[PDB]
Amino acid sequence: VWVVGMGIVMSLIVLAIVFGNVLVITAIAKFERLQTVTNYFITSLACADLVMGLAVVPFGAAHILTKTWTFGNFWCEFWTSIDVLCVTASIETLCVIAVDRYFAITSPFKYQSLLTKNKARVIILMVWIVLTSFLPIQMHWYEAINCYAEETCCDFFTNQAYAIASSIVSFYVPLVIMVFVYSRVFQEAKRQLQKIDKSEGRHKALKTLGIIMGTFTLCWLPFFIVNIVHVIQDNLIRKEVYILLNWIGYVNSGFNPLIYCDFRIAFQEL
Amino acid sequence: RKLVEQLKMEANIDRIKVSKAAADLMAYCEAHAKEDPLASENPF
Amino acid sequence: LRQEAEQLKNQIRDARKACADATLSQITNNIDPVGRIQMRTRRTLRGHLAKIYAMHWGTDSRLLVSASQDGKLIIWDSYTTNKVHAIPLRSSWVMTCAYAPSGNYVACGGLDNICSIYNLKRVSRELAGHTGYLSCCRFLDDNQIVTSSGDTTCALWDIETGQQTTTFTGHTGDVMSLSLAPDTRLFVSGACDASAKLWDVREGMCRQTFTGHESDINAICFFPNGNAFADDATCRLFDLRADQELMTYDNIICGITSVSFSKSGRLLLAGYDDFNCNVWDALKADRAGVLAGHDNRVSCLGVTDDGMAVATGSWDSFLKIWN
Amino acid sequence: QRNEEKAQREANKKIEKQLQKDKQVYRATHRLLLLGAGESGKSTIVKQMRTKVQDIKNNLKEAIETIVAAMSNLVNQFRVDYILSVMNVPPEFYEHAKALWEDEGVRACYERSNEYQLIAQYFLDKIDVIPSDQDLLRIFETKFQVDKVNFHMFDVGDERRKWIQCFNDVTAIIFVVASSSYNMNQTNRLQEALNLFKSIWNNRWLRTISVILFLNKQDLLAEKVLAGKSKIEDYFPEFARYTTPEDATPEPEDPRVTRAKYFIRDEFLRISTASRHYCYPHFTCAVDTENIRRVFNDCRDIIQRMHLRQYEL
Ligand SMILES: CN[C@@H]1CCc2c(ccc(O)c2O)[C@H]1O
Repeated sequence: VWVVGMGIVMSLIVLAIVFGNVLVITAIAKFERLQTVTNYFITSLACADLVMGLAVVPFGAAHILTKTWTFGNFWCEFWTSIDVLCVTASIETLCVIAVDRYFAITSPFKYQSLLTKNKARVIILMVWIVLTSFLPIQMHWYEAINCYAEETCCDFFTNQAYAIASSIVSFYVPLVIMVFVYSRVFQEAKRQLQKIDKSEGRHKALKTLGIIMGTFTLCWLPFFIVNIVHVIQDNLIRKEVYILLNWIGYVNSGFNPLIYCDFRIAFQEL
Repeated sequence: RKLVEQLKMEANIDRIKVSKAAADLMAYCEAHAKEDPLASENPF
Repeated sequence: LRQEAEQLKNQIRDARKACADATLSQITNNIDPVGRIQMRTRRTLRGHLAKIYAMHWGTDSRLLVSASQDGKLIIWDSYTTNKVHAIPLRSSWVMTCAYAPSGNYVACGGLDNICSIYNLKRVSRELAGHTGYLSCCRFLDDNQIVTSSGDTTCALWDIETGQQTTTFTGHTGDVMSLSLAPDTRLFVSGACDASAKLWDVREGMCRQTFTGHESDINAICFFPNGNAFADDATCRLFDLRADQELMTYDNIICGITSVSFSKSGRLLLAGYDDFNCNVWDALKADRAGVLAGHDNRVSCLGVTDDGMAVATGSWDSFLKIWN
Repeated sequence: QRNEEKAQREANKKIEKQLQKDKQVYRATHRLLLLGAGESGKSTIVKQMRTKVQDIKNNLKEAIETIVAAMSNLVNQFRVDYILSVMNVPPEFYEHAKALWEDEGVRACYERSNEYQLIAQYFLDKIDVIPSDQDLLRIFETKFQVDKVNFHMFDVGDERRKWIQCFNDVTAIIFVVASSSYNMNQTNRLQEALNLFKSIWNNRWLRTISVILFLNKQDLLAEKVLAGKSKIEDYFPEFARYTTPEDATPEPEDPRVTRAKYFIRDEFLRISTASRHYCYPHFTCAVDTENIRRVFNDCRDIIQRMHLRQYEL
């Protein structure tokens, strides 16, 4: 009955994934932190995590636990598209807050100039729009054709060409942007710290940046590496290793993100 | 120098009873207490 | 020399002490408690991009006026939350504002040591006789508006002539707030010298100058009956008929920001820099309840003539008009 | 009838549109308060950063005569009486004042002027020589926006200093202090300035505001240092124990003057780093025209030093 315990653990994970973003969203709505571009972006990322945990996580958990998929394929493809969109939104917001912070540091005389409520809305809307999840529903681009045809199974056996471009546009460019921006931020902070050290007498920031970089790194890199590997190399990757690792790791990312996310007063207010 | 003048001016006052003033203030608060907003006609 | 002045001060203190017949708390004992009344923000006058340092009601009990920390002056309709007029101030800093009962003009002070009266129906006139920032204003008449300045010298103006009709001086410290009685025959002023003197309308002589408070007296307001008024947390109350401290007003450690009584006088709406105004019983001398809607320190409060509700202008750019 | 509601809605929409238009500039502008010590040369920094000239000369000469009259209070006889009697102002007096300035009493008063108050001896000689080039140079708001950023300087210029408590959103508070005026009345002017800086830094309202303390008249301080008439040790006893700092960047240059300047800066920096607010010191003279550039670099080093502290690395 070890499957029962595994399912209990998965249920706890789902509940945590819901709460870790629901609390932040509720605090952002009730308090006056709104209208700030950073706060708005954090709230948007929390909303993306909440949607992902509410929709994708439980259906995938049911799929893992009970072998049969008791529902139909018309909504199953919708589930796949929703999961793709949620993962893309989480990564995109994690990159967007990085870009906002990088511009704030690198040009404070234009930091408040560039950001605006309309600008924040446009950026969030563009991030959410950036299609990559609607195409598989329509184009059906999402060799084991029976699972794509039958009703019991739901196995993700898609185009090798689609997978590479999708993974690239979803994670690789966000990875490069985040790494470059945060390295620039670290260099600027180090320069400011040395300038302060020019005072005679009288680096935690390194760890502070490293925590938030490493969370995304160690939560996202292996899944996409394995995705690219299986798109290229067919017989190398087992199914169980792919599933366990991919699903759970990326999904845990949303909770880790809420934690990474002033808020203490709002959190203590409730 | 003018402080002496101010003190002399403040010297002559017809001080009222503290108890009487307190009672008068209590009665004044009692009389006006009926129409003290602090829902039908309230603008809100 | 100064020994005569010291003797006069001692005689005044002795007369005031012996004037104490009984404690106010004795009367308060029989007074039934007001009860925990929790105000609600039935409206939210928001949309003003600054630390609003001014909050004055209108005599019509419909419109309120607030002054920016950047120079924008906006009049607000509490019923519709629609800003009727927004006249920017020539001086960037405005330290106080006031609404004339006639409503034809709205008073707006500033830190430019010049008071300017704006015409609701442009600047009608400019007053600059006093020295230092305009501490506070309250238009007594359609032509007589009382100013207040950091020069420890409050003055009366004739709006049409634009010159100081009279003069008041004598306070050691800078005066920071003034309030006028409904009888319009007297007013009070709180100064940095931890003292309050009730000047006469025309004579210019302190009727009963009291100095009970310890730190600087930030604000003072008249009782509705007009026979009494009220940086340390304590906000004492004084009865002009007896010139004593009516009641001393414990865990609070913040600074007093503004004072305003209620129509019945029972409620003494007191707002602090602790972001939460504390409403205390004026007779029972007890703390009934509090309200808190904003984030920054409260700047000023007030009560409508009709007494329907109250306003709370803070530095957080949100004027949550509690009901 | 709903016409009243429609009209009020239209008016509110127009007002909100105007406010939204103004908010961009309102947030864009950076404001600085130039709280400077009295007679510390705050005008000189303002003049460099940015009919009455003759009136100023008469005002200064009368003030110089007022100092001369005050010089009598401390410690051509008819000529001195002519100016002193005509000191208040709503040819002959001009010449009498010129002669009194030429009189040895004026030289003695200028030599012993630490207790005395003056605006000015260079102009006094110039007034005796007498507008001339740089003679006038030797809430006054300022709007001098750099080509990159919008910079507006606010002047306040009040023992209680509630004017300070009024302001809480300035980007930085300029604290001009004249280092030379340390021999110059129970407590020395430098000590009073240090007390003012302590009060400003340890201000409950001004918790999150930095101060860019430009030690003005550093050339005058070095010149007074060159002579040994009043050692800093006599005024500041801790100076004798003090030695040269480990880090030093002398211009081109006097080890004694270098020690003095670094001591003054360290004395300010101790109270600065007691307790956030970051103090950016400088050594400036009137001729130095890079004041605006230094202020710009400091300001760019404020927000960057602020955002990183604003819940970040
Ligand atoms: C079964 N879980 C899916 C499978 C494929 C996939 C995921 C996430 C982002 C993508 O771009 C994908 O192609 C995973 O969440």
